[PDB]
Amino acid sequence: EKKEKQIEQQKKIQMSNLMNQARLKVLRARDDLITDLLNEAKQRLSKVVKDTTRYQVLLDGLVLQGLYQLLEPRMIVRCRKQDFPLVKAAVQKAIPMYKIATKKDVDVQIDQEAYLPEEIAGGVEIYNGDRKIKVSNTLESRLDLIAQQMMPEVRGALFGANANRKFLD
Amino acid sequence: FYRLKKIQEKKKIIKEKF
Amino acid sequence: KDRIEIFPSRMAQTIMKARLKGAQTGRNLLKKKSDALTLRFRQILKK
Amino acid sequence: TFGYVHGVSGPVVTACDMAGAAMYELVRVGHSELVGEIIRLEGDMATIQVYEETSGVSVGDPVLRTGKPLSVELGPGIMGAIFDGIQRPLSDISSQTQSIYIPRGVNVSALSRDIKWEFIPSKNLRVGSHITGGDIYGIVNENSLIKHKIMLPPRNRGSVTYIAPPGNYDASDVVLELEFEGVKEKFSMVQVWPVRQVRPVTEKLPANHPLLTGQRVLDALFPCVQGGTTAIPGAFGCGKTVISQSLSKYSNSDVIIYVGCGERGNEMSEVLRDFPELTMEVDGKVESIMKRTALVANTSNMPVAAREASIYTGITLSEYFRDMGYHVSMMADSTSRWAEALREISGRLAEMPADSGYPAYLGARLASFYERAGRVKCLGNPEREGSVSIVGAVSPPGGDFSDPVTSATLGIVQVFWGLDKKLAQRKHFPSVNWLISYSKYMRALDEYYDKHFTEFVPLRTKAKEILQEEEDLAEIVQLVGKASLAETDKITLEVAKLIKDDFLQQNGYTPYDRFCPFYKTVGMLSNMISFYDMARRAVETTAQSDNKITWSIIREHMGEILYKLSSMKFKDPVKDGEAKIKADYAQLLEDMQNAFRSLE
Amino acid sequence: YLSQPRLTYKTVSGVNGPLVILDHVKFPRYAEIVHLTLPDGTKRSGQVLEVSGSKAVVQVFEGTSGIDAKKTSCEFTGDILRTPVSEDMLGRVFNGSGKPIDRGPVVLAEDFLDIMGQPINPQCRIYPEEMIQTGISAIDGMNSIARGQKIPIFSAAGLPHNEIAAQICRQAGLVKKSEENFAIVFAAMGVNMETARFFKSDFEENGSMDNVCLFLNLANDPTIERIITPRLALTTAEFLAYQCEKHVLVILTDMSSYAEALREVSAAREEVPGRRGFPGYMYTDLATIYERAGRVEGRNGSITQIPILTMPNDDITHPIPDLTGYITEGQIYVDRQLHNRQIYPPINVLPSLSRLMKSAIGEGMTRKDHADVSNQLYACYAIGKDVQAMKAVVGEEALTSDDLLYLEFLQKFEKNFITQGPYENRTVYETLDIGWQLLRIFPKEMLKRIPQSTLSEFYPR
Amino acid sequence: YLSQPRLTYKTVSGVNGPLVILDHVKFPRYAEIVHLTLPDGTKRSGQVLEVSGSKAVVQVFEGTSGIDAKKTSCEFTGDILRTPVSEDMLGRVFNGSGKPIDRGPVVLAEDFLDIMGQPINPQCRIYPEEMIQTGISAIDGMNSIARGQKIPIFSAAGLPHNEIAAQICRQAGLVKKSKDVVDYSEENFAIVFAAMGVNMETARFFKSDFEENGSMDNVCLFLNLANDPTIERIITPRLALTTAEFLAYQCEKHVLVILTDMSSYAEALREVSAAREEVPGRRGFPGYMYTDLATIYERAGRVEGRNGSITQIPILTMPNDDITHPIPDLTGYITEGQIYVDRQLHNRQIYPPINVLPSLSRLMKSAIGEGMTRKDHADVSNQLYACYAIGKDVQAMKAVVGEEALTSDDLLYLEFLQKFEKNFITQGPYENRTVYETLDIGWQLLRIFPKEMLKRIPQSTLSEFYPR
Amino acid sequence: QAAMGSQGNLSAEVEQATRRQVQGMQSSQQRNRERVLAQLLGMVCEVRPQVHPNYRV
Repeated sequence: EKKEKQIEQQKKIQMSNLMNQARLKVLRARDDLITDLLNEAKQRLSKVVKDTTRYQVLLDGLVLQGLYQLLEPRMIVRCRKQDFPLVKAAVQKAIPMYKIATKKDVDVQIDQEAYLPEEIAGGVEIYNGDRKIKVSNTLESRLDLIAQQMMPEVRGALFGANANRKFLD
Repeated sequence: FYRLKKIQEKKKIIKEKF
Repeated sequence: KDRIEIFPSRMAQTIMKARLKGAQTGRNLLKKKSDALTLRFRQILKK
Repeated sequence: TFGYVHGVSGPVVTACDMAGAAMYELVRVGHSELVGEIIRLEGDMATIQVYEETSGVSVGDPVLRTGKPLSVELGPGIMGAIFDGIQRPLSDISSQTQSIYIPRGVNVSALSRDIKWEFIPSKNLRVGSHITGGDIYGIVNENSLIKHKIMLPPRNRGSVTYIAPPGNYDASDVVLELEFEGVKEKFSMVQVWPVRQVRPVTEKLPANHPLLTGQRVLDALFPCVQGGTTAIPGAFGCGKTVISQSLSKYSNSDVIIYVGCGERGNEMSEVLRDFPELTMEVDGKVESIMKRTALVANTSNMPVAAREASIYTGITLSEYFRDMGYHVSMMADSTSRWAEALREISGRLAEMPADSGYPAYLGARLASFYERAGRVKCLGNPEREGSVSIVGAVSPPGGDFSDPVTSATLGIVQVFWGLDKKLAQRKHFPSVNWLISYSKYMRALDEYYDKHFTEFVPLRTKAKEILQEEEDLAEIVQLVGKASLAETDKITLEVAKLIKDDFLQQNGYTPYDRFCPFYKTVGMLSNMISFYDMARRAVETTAQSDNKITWSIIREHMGEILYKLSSMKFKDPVKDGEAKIKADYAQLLEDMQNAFRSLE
Repeated sequence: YLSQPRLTYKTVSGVNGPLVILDHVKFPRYAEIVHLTLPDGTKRSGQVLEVSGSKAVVQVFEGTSGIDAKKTSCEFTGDILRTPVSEDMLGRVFNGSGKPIDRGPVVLAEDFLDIMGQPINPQCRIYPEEMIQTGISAIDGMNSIARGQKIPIFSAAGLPHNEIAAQICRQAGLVKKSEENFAIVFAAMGVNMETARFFKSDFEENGSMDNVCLFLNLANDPTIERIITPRLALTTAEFLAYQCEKHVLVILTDMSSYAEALREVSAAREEVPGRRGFPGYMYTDLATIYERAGRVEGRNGSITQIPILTMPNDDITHPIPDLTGYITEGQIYVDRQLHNRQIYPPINVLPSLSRLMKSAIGEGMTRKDHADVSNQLYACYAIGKDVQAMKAVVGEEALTSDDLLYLEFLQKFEKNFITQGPYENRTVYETLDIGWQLLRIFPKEMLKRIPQSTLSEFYPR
Repeated sequence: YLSQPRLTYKTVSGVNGPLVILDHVKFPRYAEIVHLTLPDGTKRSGQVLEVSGSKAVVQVFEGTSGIDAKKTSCEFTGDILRTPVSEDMLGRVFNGSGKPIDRGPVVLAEDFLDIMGQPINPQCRIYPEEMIQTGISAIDGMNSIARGQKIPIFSAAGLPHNEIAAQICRQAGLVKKSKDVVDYSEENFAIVFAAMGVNMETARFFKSDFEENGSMDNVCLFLNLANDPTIERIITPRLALTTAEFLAYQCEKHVLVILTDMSSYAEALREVSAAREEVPGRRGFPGYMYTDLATIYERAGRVEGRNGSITQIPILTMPNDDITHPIPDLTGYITEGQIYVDRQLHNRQIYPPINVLPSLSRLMKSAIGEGMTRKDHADVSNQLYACYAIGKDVQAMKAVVGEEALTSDDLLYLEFLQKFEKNFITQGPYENRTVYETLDIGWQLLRIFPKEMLKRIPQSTLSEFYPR
Repeated sequence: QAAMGSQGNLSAEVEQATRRQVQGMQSSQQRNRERVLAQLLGMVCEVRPQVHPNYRV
C-alpha cells in the first residue's frame, strides 16, 4: 500500500508538471506575439517621424502641453540637435496662447548645450527654473502609457472577447 | 505613556512656533 | 467560577500572591500527612 | 561636512551641513571618529545615533561621509579570528596598541592587508569569456582543512579582460578586470555586503540528511535534521558546554560559527584550551578547531546596536560560507539578551510598549531571522550545494514559558531539546526531560532510514512508547505500593531501568564513550527491544495455563545475559573493528534466542 | 483615456521611519500611487497617504532604505491603485505585489479594478442556505458551513490547522444530492515557506491546478506589502465571481501577521491606540477584508471565506480573536489539548458555533431531525464535561448511575464521532446514523432536548 | 597641553528648572564644566547637558537660587571633568565632588584621568581562580567569592545591611596566611567604600567605626550625604571606579570595591532623565538604565601581564519584596549569582540575617579546592546545604504531624539545624573568623551524625576528619 | 518503464496540440493586427490641450 501510493504520487506529479510547462510555453507564445506587435508599432512611429509638416504640429502640441502643465515663471525646454529651429518657432507660437489662457506672463529659455539622445524618437523635456520639476513628454513615454491604458481594446480586436465574460460589470 | 507622549509632542510643536 | 471579583490594583496583586503562597504551603502539609497515613495503612494491612 | 553638532538626549545627537545621504548610512564624528549612522533626515540636516560617550565633542566638528550602510567585509583570513558586534579585530587591536582598554573609534580593517596568500586561478576561464555573479574563478589555501573558494559577488557580470597568474598576492591586490556593458570595474579578493538582507539563492531544496551528533541520545530518539532549526534552554549551571563542545568536535558539519552578546571571557579561554584538546584527528594528528571555527563575542559594555547586529552578522558569515558550498552550524547564544537590546533601542527611539515592554515587531524579526536556514543551492558553474543550521539558546525567567520571546521561539522552532537541573544534580549527563522535548523532522528523513538501515523507525517508536508507558505506570505503581502489578508491567519497568542506566548515559571524559556512532546506537536499540519483545512474549505465553514464569526465574536464568547487556557498552569503536562489533551483536542475539528457547 | 503627461518631483523635504514627505508638490492627488527611482537604479513603489498644502506624505510598500533627499526621484500617477485582474491567472503563482514567480509573464489584465473595492447595495443581497459537503463529521452535523459564509478557524502554533485547510479544500462538495468544482484562491501572509511548499504539493494532489489562483509572501520579504496582498486576492475573487459566473473558495492564512503589520504602520503614524495597543481602525480594516463576500441577485456565483488565523497564547480574550469573532458569524477553534491527546481531526465541538443552521438545515434539505439531534448532543457533551470535572475530585464511589452513563457517552463521543481520519470522506446520512447510535445509550426519558414525536419515531431501533 | 585662557560670559537668556540656558556661546562643547558667580560673590559649579549652536545649557550642581538676569557670570574651563587620580588617597575621606572633608588639603595627584572611564578589552580577561577572605562564616562557607566575581547583596528597607557592609570593610583580607605567614607580608589588599544618599547618622557610624578599626592605611572612603546635589550622586561611583582601577592595575593591587544603595542611584538617574525631557519607560525608570548600570558593573576582573584584581559587591535595596522590580531583575541578569537576607531571621534576633537556602555563588567550584585552601571545602558546603534542606523539610512535616511518629535520625537533623542557626549563622559584631576554624566548626556539626547517612562524600575523604 | 513510455507518448500529443493552438493564435493576430496598430496610431496622434480642471487665478 505505502509503496504504491508513493509511486502513484510521483507519476501524477510529473504529469501535472508537464501540463504546467506546456501551458507556460503557450503563454510564452502569446507574450512573443504581443511584444512583436509593440515593436511593430514602435518602428512605424519612427518611420512616420520623417514627415516634417505633421511633426511641426506635434511639437506645437507638446510645448503647449508643457506650458499648460508647468505653471511657473521659469520655463526651460530641451530638444534634439536637428529639430530646435522647429522647437523655438513652436515656442513663439505657444507663448501668447499661454499668456491669454493663464492671464500671466512667462520667461522661457532653451538649453543650447544639453540635447536629448539621438535614440529618442520624438518629443521634448520640460524643466522648471531649478530643475526640480520635470515632465517626461517624450514619444516613448506617451506611447508606453497609451499602450498600457489601451491594452483591453487592443486584444479585444485581436484575440476577441471572452465567452465566459457574462456581464460588462 | 501614550498620553504623555502626545502632550510632549504638542508642547514641542508649540515651541517651534518661531 | 472563572475568577474572583476584585478591582485591579497593586493591592490585590500582593494579597493574591500571599494567598497563593499560603495555598501551596497547605498543599505541601496535606500531601506529607496523606503520605505518612498511606504508609501506616499499608503496614497495618500487611500485618 | 561641518557637523553642526547639537547636545544630546542621551548619546543621540543631530547635526547640519550634510549633503545628499541616505538613512542607516555609517558616519564618523569629530576628530576622534566616533561611529554612528543616520536615523532621520530632513531638508539639509539629519539626526544621527552615536554609540560611544559623546564627551569632548565640540560644535561644528567634521563628519566623515561614507558610501555604504551597515555592512561586513569578508575575504581570506576571516577564519580563526575574533571579532565584536561591529566587526572589529580586537586581537589585532591588542597587537597594535598593547593596551588594556578599547581605543575609541578604531580605524582598523578587520582583515590585516599586509598578509600574503597563495592564489591559484580557475585554469578554466579564458580571456574574453563572459561570467556572472556567484561563479568561482579561483581558490586560496587559507588552511589545510578548508579550501577558501573565491567567486564573483552577486549583481556583477561582464567579459573578463585580465587574469592574474598564480602567485603570492596580498589583500590589496587586484585579480580581475571585468568590462560590463560600456564600463569597467576593479575586483580584489575582499568584498563588502550589507547586513539587513539575504543574498539571493537559486533555489531551496528540502532537507534530506540527518545532522550527526556525537551523543547517541538526542539523535536516535529526538533527531535534528541537518540544516534545521533548534531551541535549547539556558540556565546557570544546568549545562550548556556539554552540547557546544560535542557539536564543535564530533559533528558532520564543515564549519562552526559561535556568536553571542553579554557573555564572559571564560568560554573564550575554554575554547582557547580546546584548540589543542578538542582537536579532531581526521588525519591521525592534532589540528586546531580554530582553523575550523570563528569566534565573535560581546560584553555588556559594548554599544546596544553592536549586541543587536552581532546576531545578524553571524547569519551574514554563515551565508558567505554556505555560498562556498559548505555546511554551517550557528550557535546563536543568548537570544533573550538580543530581545532586551531591541527593547532598549526602541526605548531610545520612543516607540510604544506593544507587549510587556518589548516592541511590536519582535516576533516578525524573529521569524525573519529563522527564515535563513535549510538546504539550498546557489548561483554558479559547478552547481554545488550547502546548508545552514541554527541553534538559538533561550533563557526563560526561571523556566516560565509565558514571556513573549520564549513563546515566539517555541512557536517558530520545530525540534526542542530539553534540559533539567534535577537530572543535573542526579549526576546524569547529558540531561534531557524526554516528555517536553519533541521533534517534527521525522517525516523528512523517512526515505533515508528506509534506504540505509530499514529498522530504525519501528524500533524508535517502540522505545518512545515504552518510555511513555513507564511514565504512565509510575503513578499507578506509586499508588498501589510498588508490590502488586502484572508481569508485563514488571518487564516494562525493568527495561525502562535498563535503558535508563545503560543507553541514556554517556561520559565524555571516558575514552571509549567520547563518540557513540549512529550504527552503535541503533544496534543497542534493536538488541534491547528485541530482548524485551521475546521476554514479554514468553511471559504472555506461559502466564495463563501453567509454568507461570515470574521475573525471579527469568533473572536467575538470564543473569549472565543481563550482565552482558549491562556491560556491552565497553567497545571502544576506534580500536575494535566495526565488523567485529556487528559479529558480537550477532552472537549476543544468538545467545538471546538460545536462552529463551531453553527456558521453555 | 488619461491624456495627461506624467510628472516627477525631486523635492524630498524629509524621511521619518517608513514615511517620506514631498514639498512643492503641485496639486496632490490623494490615495495615489507613485514610483521611486533609487540612485543606483533599483525601482520601488508606494502610495500617498496624506496631503496638506504643498506637502504630500507617502508610505512605501517595500520599506524605506537608501533613499537620498538630493538624488532620488518620484513620479506621480494621478489614479488610485488599480490591480490587473484576469481569468487566465488560474494555475499561476505570484508574490505579494503580484509580479510573476514562475518565470511567467506580465498578466494580460482583463480589466483594472479598484484595490479598495466598493461596498455592495444592501437590497441587492440574497441569503445563502445551501449546505456544503466537507467530509468532516465535526463540521457536517455540528458546525455545518453553507455557501456564502466566512467561518474562520482559530489555531495556535504547532496545531494541524494546515491539514484541516487541506481537507476542507479537497473534500468540498454539495450536500444536496451537472458537475461542480471550486476555484481555489489562496494567499500566504509571510508564513514560512515550508507550509507554502506543503500547500503547493497538496494542491497538485487535488489534481486541479488549473483552478488554483495562488499568491505568496515569506517572512524575509518586506512586512508592509502584507497590507496589500489580501486586498488584491479579494479583488481577483470579485472578478471571478461577479463577471465569470464561478464559485470561489477563498482561503487566507495567518491574519496575525496582517494585524502586526497594520500595528507597525499605525505606530509609525502615531494614531490613538486601543486594547493591547492595537489601532482603532483595525476593526474597520478587518470589515473591509471580510464583508466582501456572499452572493447577489442575478448571479449564480458565490464567495466563501476561510480566513484561518494564529491565536497567540491560546487566550480567547486576545483582541484579534475577539474582533474576528464579532465581524464574522462562526468559528471552529482547533484544540491544543486534543492534539496533545493524539486525536485527529482535533476540533473542540463545544466552543465552535455556526449561525447558518437557521436556514441551511431543516426538512426538504437534509431531514426533520437534524437540529434536535445536534442540540441534544451538545447538551449531553456539556453535561458530560461538567460531571467529568466533578469526578476529577469527588471520586467514582459517590457518583450515581447517571454520572457513569454520561462518562461512557463522553468516551464514546470522543473515540468514535470525532475520530474521522485523514482521507475517509463521510456522508451526512452516515454522521446522523452515527450520532443516533451514540445517543442510543441513554434511554428515552432523560432526553430533554428532543420532541416527543421525533423521539417516538426514530429512537426505537 | 591646554594653553588657551578661560572665557567668562555675562549674557544669559534665563534659566529653566535646575538647568541654565544662555546664548552667544563661542564653540560650546558637550559635558563641559563651568563655574558660576552670583551677585553676592557666591561660587558654584555645573556641567553642560545640551547645545544648539550658540545656545548652551548647564545644570548647576549646588542648586539654582537667587539667580539674576544680568548680574551673574559663568566661566568655561573647556574640558570634561578631570579626576585627580593618584595613589596617596588611602587614609583620606572625600565628599561627593571629591573636596576633602577630613580636614585634608586638595589632593596632590600625579595623574589626571577621564571620570567616565573606558571599557576593557574583552579578549584581555582571565578566569578567576582564588577566593577572598570576608570573615563572615555564612559568606565564605557557603558562597565564597572570587577575584573578579561580582556578587550583589539583596536587602529590604530597614535591615542591618549597612552594619554588615561596615563589618566586611573592617574585616576583609586575603588568604595568603594558609601558604605561609611570611607570604602575607605582601599586603596588596585594599578597600574602596563609597556610600551615597545615606543619612548623616549612618555616615557618622561608618567613619567612626573605620577610625576605631585603625585600618585606613588601605581604605578609600567616598561619602555623599542625602541633602547633597542630585547630580553629584551619579558622579561618585565613577570616581570610585577610576581610583579602584588605578590602584588595582597601575599599582598592582587587589581592590575590593563595595557600593551601597543603588536604588537611590536609580532615583538619581530618574532625576537626570526628567531633566533631559525624555519620556520615561517601564515603571517610570528611563529605558537606558541597562547601559549605565552595565558600564558600572563590568569594571572588574583580572588582566594579562598584571598582578591584581577588582571585586565588586553592590548593595541593592529590594523595594517592598518585589523580585519582579526592574532594578533587581536587571542586576541579577548582569551580575553572577546572588545572596539573600531574611526579615524573619532579623526578627529572630540572629545576626547577620543571611538566608543560605536561596543563596548561590556562580563560579565557586573554581574559587575553592585543594591547593588554594583545604581540599574538601566545597564538599562540606554541599553537605551543610543538603542537611539544612532535610532539616527544614522534617521540621515542616513535624509542625503538623507530631513527635509520636518521629525517628531518631530526624531528631539528629533537628539538633543539627538548631545548633546550625545558633552557632554557624550567628557571627556577632567583632568576631574575626578564619576559614580553617569555620571548617572545624562545620566538621563538629557534621560529627553529630555517623558515617552511615553522610552518604554524599566518598569515604576516602571522610577519613580525613570524621574519625577525630 | 511502461509509465515513462506512456509519459513520452502523452508529451508528444500535448506538444502537437500546443503547436496547433500556436498556429491558431498567430492566425488570429494576422487577421486584424494592421487595423489594431492603425487604431493605436490614431489614438497617439491626439493632443487635446487642457489646463488643470480646478486651477484658478
